[PDB]
This record gives sequence, structure tokens and C-alpha cells, in this order.
Amino acid sequence: EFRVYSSANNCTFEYVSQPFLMGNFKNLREFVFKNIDGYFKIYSKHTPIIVREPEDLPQGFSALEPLVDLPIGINITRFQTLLAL
Amino acid sequence: PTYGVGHQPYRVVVLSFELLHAPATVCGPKKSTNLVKNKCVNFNFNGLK
Repeated sequence: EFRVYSSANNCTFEYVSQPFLMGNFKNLREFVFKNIDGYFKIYSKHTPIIVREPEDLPQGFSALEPLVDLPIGINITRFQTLLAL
Repeated sequence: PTYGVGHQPYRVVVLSFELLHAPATVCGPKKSTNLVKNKCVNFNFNGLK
């Protein structure tokens, strides 16, 4: 079910941090992705949220905790999203 | 092995570590000492000296 690519080349970094980014109530997962001085920083924040009506971001302050500081050092100008059916 | 030590194969490993603009990820060993508090000591932590 690895329909993301078709070829695998020489890779320079690989990580498998087991702890991953995780009844009527739903959840809101906020993430902040950035890349500065080579290091690629990822901040995450998970919070339960009750359904309102126009399905928008809730009003409130919730800081995102620093999660990953992957040292990559590449040029990133485009990104996409990988959702599952 | 019927020969002398002069012309025997010596397994050779060459280390190549060139520094570039990429962030460093592999460094050398970091020695450490025991902590003793309640006295004025020169602390030399990671980035706080």
C-alpha cells in the first residue's frame, strides 16, 4: 500500500519514532512545519474539539509544543498532503 | 602464509569526512564528570557556560 512513489534511491536520513503524531467528540491536530539554518522543525498539538456548526477553527489560544528537530539541510519550496481513503 | 610479513595483505580502510554547509549530525565523544552542588562551581553545559 506504498502508493507514494515507485523508485527508491540513495537516502540520507531515516527515522521511525514509534510514538507517532496522535466518543462523539472529534480531535484537532495542529502542526507547524518550518526549515531554518538547515534544521527542519515540526511542532505539534492535539486537542479535543466539540462540533459547532460552520466547521471552522475554534476560538482560543493553544500553543504548539516542539516535537521534532530533524536536521535535513535541503531546499524545500513545495509541499503536499498524504491522506488515506 | 608461507611468505614473510613484508608483502602480506593489510586490510586498508580510508576515512573521508568533508565538512559542508549542511548541519552537523555526527560529532566526537562528550566526556562528563560527577555533580557536586551547594558550592560555586564552573558549569560547562551544552550551551550554557
